[PDB]
Amino acid sequence: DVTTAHSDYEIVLEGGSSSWGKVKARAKVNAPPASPLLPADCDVKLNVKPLDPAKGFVRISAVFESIVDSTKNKLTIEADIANETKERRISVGEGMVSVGDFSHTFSFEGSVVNLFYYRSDAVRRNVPNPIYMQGRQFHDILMKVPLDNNDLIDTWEGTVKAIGSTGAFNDWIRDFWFIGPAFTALNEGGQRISRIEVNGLNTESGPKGPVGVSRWRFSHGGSGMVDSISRWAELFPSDKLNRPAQVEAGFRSDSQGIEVKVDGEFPGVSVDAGGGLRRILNHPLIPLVHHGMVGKFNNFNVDAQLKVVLPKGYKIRYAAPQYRSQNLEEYRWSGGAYARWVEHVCKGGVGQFEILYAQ
Amino acid sequence: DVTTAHSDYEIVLEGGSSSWGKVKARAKVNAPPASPLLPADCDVKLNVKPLDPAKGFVRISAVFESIVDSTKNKLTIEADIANETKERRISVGEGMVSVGDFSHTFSFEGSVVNLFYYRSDAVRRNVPNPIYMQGRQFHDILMKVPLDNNDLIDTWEGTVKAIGSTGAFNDWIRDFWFIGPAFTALNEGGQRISRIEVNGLNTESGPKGPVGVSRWRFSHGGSGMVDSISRWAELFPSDKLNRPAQVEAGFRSDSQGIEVKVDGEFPGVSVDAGGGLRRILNHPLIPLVHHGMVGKFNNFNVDAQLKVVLPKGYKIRYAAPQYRSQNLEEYRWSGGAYARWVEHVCKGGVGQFEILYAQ
Amino acid sequence: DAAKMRRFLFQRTETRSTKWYQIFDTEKLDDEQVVGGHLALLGVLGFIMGIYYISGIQVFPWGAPGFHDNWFYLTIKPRMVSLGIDTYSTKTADLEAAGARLLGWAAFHFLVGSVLIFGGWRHWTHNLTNPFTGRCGNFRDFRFLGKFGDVVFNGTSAKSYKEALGPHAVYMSLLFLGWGIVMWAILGFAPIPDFQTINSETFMSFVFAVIFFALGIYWWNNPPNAAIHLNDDMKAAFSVHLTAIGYINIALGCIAFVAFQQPSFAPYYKELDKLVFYLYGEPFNRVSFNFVEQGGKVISGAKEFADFPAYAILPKSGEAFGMARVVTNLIVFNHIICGVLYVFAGVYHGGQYLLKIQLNGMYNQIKSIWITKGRDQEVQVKILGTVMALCFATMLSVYAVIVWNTICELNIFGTNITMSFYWLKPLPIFQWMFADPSINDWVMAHVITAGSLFSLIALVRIAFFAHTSPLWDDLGLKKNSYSFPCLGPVYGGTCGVSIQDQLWFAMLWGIKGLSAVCWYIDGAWIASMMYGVPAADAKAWDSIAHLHHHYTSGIFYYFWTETVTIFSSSHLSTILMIGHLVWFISFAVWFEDRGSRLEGADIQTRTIRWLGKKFLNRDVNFRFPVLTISDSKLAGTFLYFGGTFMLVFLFLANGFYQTNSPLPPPV
Ligand code: BCL
Ligand code: BCL
Ligand code: BCL
Ligand code: BCL
Ligand code: BCL
Ligand code: BCL
Ligand code: CLA
Ligand SMILES: CCCCCCCCCCCCCCCC(=O)OC[C@@H](CO[C@H]1O[C@@H](CO)[C@H](O)[C@@H](O)[C@@H]1O)OC(=O)CCCCCCCCCCCCCCC
Ligand SMILES: CCCCCCCCCCCCCCCC(=O)OC[C@H](COP(=O)(O)OC[C@@H](O)CO)OC(=O)CCCCCCCCCCCCCCC
Ligand code: SF4
Ligand SMILES: [Ca+2]
Repeated sequence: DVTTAHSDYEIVLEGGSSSWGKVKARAKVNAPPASPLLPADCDVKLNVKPLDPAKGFVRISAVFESIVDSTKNKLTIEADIANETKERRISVGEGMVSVGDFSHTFSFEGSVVNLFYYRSDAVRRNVPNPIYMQGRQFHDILMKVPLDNNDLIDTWEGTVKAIGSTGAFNDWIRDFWFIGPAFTALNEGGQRISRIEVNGLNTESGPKGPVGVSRWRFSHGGSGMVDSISRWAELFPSDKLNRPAQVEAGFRSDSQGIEVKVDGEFPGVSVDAGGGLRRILNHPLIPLVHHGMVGKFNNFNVDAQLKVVLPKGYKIRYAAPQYRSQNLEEYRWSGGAYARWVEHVCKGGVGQFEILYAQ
Repeated sequence: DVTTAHSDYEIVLEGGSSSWGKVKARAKVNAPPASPLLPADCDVKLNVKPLDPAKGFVRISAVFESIVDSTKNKLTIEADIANETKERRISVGEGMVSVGDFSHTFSFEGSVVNLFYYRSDAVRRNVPNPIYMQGRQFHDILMKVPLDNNDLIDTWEGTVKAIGSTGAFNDWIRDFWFIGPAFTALNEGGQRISRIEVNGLNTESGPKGPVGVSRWRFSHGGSGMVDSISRWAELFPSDKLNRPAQVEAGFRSDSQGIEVKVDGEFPGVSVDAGGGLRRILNHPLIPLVHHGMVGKFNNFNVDAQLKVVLPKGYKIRYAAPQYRSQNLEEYRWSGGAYARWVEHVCKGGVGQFEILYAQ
Repeated sequence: DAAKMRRFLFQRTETRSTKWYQIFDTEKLDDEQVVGGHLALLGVLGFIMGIYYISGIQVFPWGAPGFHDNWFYLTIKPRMVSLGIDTYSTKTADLEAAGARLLGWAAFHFLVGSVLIFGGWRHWTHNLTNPFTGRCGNFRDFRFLGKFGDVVFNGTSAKSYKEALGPHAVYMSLLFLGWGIVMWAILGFAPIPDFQTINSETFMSFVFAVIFFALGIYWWNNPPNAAIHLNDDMKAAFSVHLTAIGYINIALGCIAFVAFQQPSFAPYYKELDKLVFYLYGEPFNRVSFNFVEQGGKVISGAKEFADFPAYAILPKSGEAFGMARVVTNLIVFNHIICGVLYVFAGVYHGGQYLLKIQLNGMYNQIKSIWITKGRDQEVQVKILGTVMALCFATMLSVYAVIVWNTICELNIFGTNITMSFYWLKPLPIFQWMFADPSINDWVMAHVITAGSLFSLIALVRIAFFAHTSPLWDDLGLKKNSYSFPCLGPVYGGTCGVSIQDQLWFAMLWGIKGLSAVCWYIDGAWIASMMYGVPAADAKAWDSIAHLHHHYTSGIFYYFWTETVTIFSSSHLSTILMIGHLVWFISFAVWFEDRGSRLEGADIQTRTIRWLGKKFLNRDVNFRFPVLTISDSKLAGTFLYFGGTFMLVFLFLANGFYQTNSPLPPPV
């Protein structure tokens, strides 16, 4: 008993020092989703616009439009993230959270600090392409949610009362923050969530209405698997943002199956590999380790095509798994080794697939 | 050359306000059990009899007759559980534990407290069927085991000595309480076991012989996945116990496979779904998440038939996956989508299968 | 008495209820009962096939006279001749030997049919117990003939329809191989691979048994995931099979027309032109008013012919009556009308399932490109929009040609046949499709094209508007049901909007292309409504266009000529009266007069009560019933469609009267 899933991929890269690449991905799967509520649909939109080159600041937006078991759910975020130093990164942004007839807005002033347990020269010299880097992240959070609704006030009153009466609030809040299967994902990616620390929970008046204010700070450590820690500099190509970059995706899910559409350009798709050779960015490990969690429930047959388009004059030096066919500057992957590697990484495997293209 | 498993299911429901349903389940599987000792066989019996309607008290019995690697093992429980309040539930009961030529009896005075981290009206309002509810449970335990055997005395002396000499007894007792793979089950269902607290370990004389007495209290938190916490009111239909209810099951296991038989009536099989529509109770999540732990070791083919029998005048308004056939009052599920959902939930999936039947 | 009276009309309503013609529906039967029912009918089919064999005997084994000719066996006689069971021989010895063979095949089909009916009762009642070994079997998991099942199916049975494909294909190769052995061992036809002999049907009976077995193993290991939603519901799969079988039947009808009159098929179909047939119901030897034949015989009376006894069916020359093509037209049309009917029902029973899902909301949950690419309302009105446009630009282009040709031939508005489309004929690329290509061939291709796109409109509407349409989404209405007559007078009225009614408008609209086939295969002229009448230029066609053959009649003059032979037969004419009687009665239930009959029935039942009480002492309450509109449109389409083609049989069975001598101009 085996079901079938069909998918198509596409990466178009520019020449020179440009790290800009266009990525398109279509997928269609015939097994039920692990979600205990169906049907669940979802559309996501990300847009990043450079504000100023010298400062390095950029404006990032995010819209989530998901209907879960006929319940409209929307989350909106608008933020200004910039590079302060090699380990610190401050973000100022506003957003809105709406579920059915309920909605509440929030404003945040936050900074994230990222440190590597060690920084040795020998590791850099002897390992040309390191994957695992051991580290920890620290978030400073100043949330500003106006208590407009009757329910908001009650959630705040209850929260303050709980803190006041329960000593174990810093610990047991991690059981709430990661609801249902989210708690299990933490151990799965080798990620440790430390106890939150409440600097202050003070109600401050605002022109509209009373504004519950929270000033908290937390930390979390990655054994190396986590990409936010292991790759802190790579997930924010702010300085390479010469023009605006957008990633647009969406998916439909129900008892019958899942339909997914993804498209968008952004920098960082191509990174230097040494000896004048360029290379597609190492696959994020967290998404694969997180999908092996739901991808191991139905035996499936893989039908995936990966069309990679390179710049004029730019030819692969090496790829494993090797491209099935080639069309001048365009190279194709389908079948054989590649549709084994897809079966590998769709079930949680993180095996390396490397493409080196030199001019 | 190819593994296969066969199964039969059956639910018969009454009309009116009755939540009474008859459930029969037969299964036969051809892969070896994960148990590192075989053959292991086991018969379980549960009977609940209402004592008085006004008090809400009920008498529950449990018998376990299991032979493990030719070692007869029996556990017997007789208890009186009643509803004190919305979050507290006191139980008074006695039981016996026999392994081979060893046996010891126990008496317990216990209460369980269940609190939800939050209780918001908007959730209730915006959600028609809530699956995940975040919570914690607290057990007050007063165990009374008479030290009749030479071994009991030694287990008690040793326990007291261990507490006296080891500071980390509250922590390292969780390594003993959950033996082999039951500890890994804790993280799997998003369930946290807090450290036990020993109120007292005092030997009190009894007419028969010295009686080691333990007064302990512990807690455990559910991210929402745990059904004891998320569904505290539903797992005890005491007030709906107009007549006695019994669940009888048993299973045989060895190198060749598992044979399982389950049958019994009890209330709570049918719950109101809104708009005058009734619905089969949401599948327990803990059993599925716990079976995905042993069900992912052998590729298998599913042969499952689910015969559902409804009351006179009662037809289904909606089901996904849809019933293969209908035959008058009864509706049948087999094959196609349903035998995909069975392969989904037998490997640990928790995907929703909903039946709505209105008069 | 109002209440009691209303309990009755309520007993005959337009709402959902159980009807006698829906008791064997897919919904109320499991997969073991479909297999059991198919087996019990094939057992009945074998019993039927064994009667078409006994009827074919001309002289019995003991040498006495047997049965007269009948149309049932005639359509199978060229096949039994092809297989050697039947032989075209003047010698009475060959006729007596042949009869023994048919009787033997009839008894054999009686035995095998009795087994399939028995094997169709136990499967139906799930009482599938081996009477020899006390142990019963399992439907879900069985060995499938023991050792054979283990080697090919790994000893396991399919648990789902997509899995049953491999085993079903393997079962087919056991029939392809089974027939290839019967032909070789019992019928003596060795597999010689040359395609002008019956021996080629044994060679390809083994090639096909190899293709299917290999194909049946590939689908056992790799079952197709296409149209997965079908595996969930029986009627979804049963309807796609019926949409597929109909195109298969139309294909069988179209190849049996090209093949049955090929030179290689001459020994079996053309060969019939040299036989004298005593068909039943044909004019017999008449006798005088005062005709009494006593023991002495032929005394005090007179009879017609005198070369045959009183009341004896007279001979009929096969060449004059065109027997060969009559049989070829009876088989080709049968598998074409049925094919068309099967396609319409596949779409109907399919949209009957599309309604069930839209109501339950499973419609948005399907992932198959077969439903997903069809749930957009904008895409629907584009598909239907092009179908309607194509149907219009082709029904008006070909009808105006036929009308213009009719006007030119009758010299209306001072126009001669010279101004008609006698120069228009199929292009040279297509000329191979036709014998003596002409305008009669250009028109027929475009009429079928227009006749398909016309009835396709009613089919695209069943597929797309089963629950809602762009108009009813506009009018804010739901099509709760597949057999609801109308919503009432509202919005200028909305009658005939359900998919069952759209099925009726596909069957009714399909009578035109279903008649362009009857007319075209009988050598009738289709380019003009009037060809061959004793009028201005009707008889000038054969020489204006230089046709090698001479068509029997034109669309209108077809009824006059073809019926000269129908009126001569006392049985073909009884069909003309019965078939017409059945057809008009459809107007009584198809016309919008359902309410009138009801108030009339009230006067009927009131008058009967009145007459019974005034004359007798008893009380006569019968409460005269009246059919419902949806129950009317049902019986209306059966009387219309069923009387329309009760008479199309007379056109095909009256003889094939196309000739090979084109007429000179009537100058
Ligand atoms: C998921 C792994 C980490 C994580 C990873 C990071 C990273 C990485 C950083 C932040 C930083 C921040 N984090 Mg954090 N953060 C986590 C958990 C949290 C939680 C929480 C609910 O527990 C909170 C309140 C915060 C809060 C914050 C903000 C103060 C700050 C900016 C967020 C923002 O603008 O998002 C915007 C809102 C969104 C919905 C964006 C979601 C984006 C997803 C995750 C990835 C999309 C990119 C896609 C793969 C490629 C797109 C290219 C296009 C050009 C965009 N973090 C977990 C533990 N956090 C940032 C910082 O340094 O501030 C100084 C930052 O760089
Ligand atoms: C399994 C998930 C939870 C759990 C869930 C609950 C629930 C739920 C409640 C109890 C409550 C109690 N728990 Mg506790 N409890 C757990 C761990 C423990 C441990 C331990 C060894 O660590 C101990 C000593 C206890 C002790 C106790 C008792 C003081 C008390 C009554 C138990 C009883 O009578 O069982 C009877 C003995 C048995 C063997 C029964 C086993 C039943 C199984 C688990 C389910 C059977 C029902 C079946 C699905 C449907 C049957 C319908 C028929 C009509 C019966 N709990 C874990 C952490 N506990 C109860 C209380 O509130 O008391 C006031 C109660 O309602
Ligand atoms: C005639 C024009 C349509 C047609 C229109 C209808 C209509 C209208 C109805 C059905 C219904 C049925 N159809 Mg249909 N159906 C046709 C062709 C077929 C064929 C085929 C021979 O290929 C089959 C196997 C079926 C199968 C079936 C069943 C799923 C169902 C109940 C049958 C029954 O009880 O009959 C009656 C049982 C008998 C013993 C009487 C004799 C029937 C003989 C054996 C022929 C069977 C097919 C015939 C059309 C059945 C209906 C006869 C009515 C007088 C219309 N249809 C064609 C395509 N079908 C019903 C249903 O529930 O649909 C959802 C229904 O209301
Ligand atoms: C099965 C139900 C009935 C039955 C009903 C019929 C019917 C109905 C007919 C005959 C006819 C015949 N039968 Mg009988 N017959 C039965 C049992 C038998 C048995 C036996 C082994 O018991 C034998 C030896 C015969 C013998 C014969 C011959 C005398 C004769 C010609 C058969 C033929 O051409 O087969 C060739 C057979 C095959 C190649 C087998 C496979 C057929 C395949 C599966 C389907 C073809 C159509 C397919 C859909 C085409 C498109 C391709 C698609 C993509 C799938 N019958 C039982 C009792 N019999 C025929 C006749 O008299 O003609 C005048 C005829 O039409
Ligand atoms: C033409 C014959 C009909 C048929 C008519 C019968 C008859 C007759 C009998 C059964 C009975 C049985 N049927 Mg049935 N049945 C058919 C199709 C099937 C199919 C299938 C989907 O292919 C299956 C799984 C079954 C299942 C079963 C068995 C489990 C059961 C066994 C008792 C017995 O005597 O068994 C012997 C059979 C088996 C142990 C099963 C394995 C062998 C095969 C499948 C048996 C059917 C005949 C075989 C296919 C014929 C030759 C086909 C060649 C291609 C020419 N049948 C075939 C097509 N069925 C029995 C019953 O109802 O008893 C009261 C019985 O005697
Ligand atoms: C002068 C053009 C004539 C015509 C003359 C021919 C000829 C000649 C032949 C066919 C043949 C065919 N015709 Mg024609 N055909 C016309 C219009 C149509 C229409 C249509 C509704 O638009 C359809 C569906 C068909 C269908 C078909 C197929 C059965 C077959 C396909 C090959 C073909 O056309 O080759 C040749 C096609 C062309 C030379 C050009 C086709 C132009 C397209 C198809 C549309 C024409 C314009 C349109 C009709 C404008 C009318 C609008 C109205 C005023 C509203 N024809 C017009 C009226 N047709 C062949 C066959 O086998 O006949 C038996 C053949 O030999
Ligand atoms: C032969 C065809 C025929 C027959 C017999 C009838 C008969 C009848 N019609 Mg109908 N009708 C017909 C065709 C026919 N109609 C058509 C084509 C239409 C469409 C325009 C209508 C539209 C229609 C409407 C709108 C109404 C009726 C009504 C009536 C009834 C009122 C007359 C009455 O009481 O006695 C009339 C006299 C007789 C019936 C004597 C019997 C005549 C023969 C012997 C009947 C038996 C022959 C029959 C054809 C056998 C069938 C054989 C089979 C092979 C087909 C009557 C039962 C009215 C009514 O009350 O409805 C119940 C009514 O409101 N007629
Ligand atoms: C429900 C609505 C539909 C009803 C059902 C219609 C299905 C039938 C499907 C049409 C087939 C008819 C079948 C009988 C086969 C038969 O006749 O084949 C032979 C041959 C002539 O043979 C000789 O016939 C003599 C009789 O007079 C002559 O004198 C002589 O000169 C000539 O050589 O006919 C063609 O070539 C067939 C023409 C029609 C051409 C088909 C064009 C259709 C193709 C294009 C698209 C159509 C579909 C559009 C989408 C719906
Ligand atoms: C003193 C007062 C006088 C009134 C007393 C008596 C009044 C008249 C009542 C009897 C005369 C009516 C006789 C016919 C009158 C007549 O013609 O009525 C036409 C009739 C319409 O019926 P209604 O729904 O009007 O109901 C009439 C009843 O109320 C009877 O009065 O048409 C049909 O029933 C369709 C055929 C159904 C079957 C469809 C089968 C399709 C395939 C065909 C295969 C062969 C057909 C054979 C099938 C049977
Ligand atoms: S006459 Fe019949 S179809 Fe017309 S509106 Fe009335 S009920 Fe509807
Ligand atoms: Ca004729």
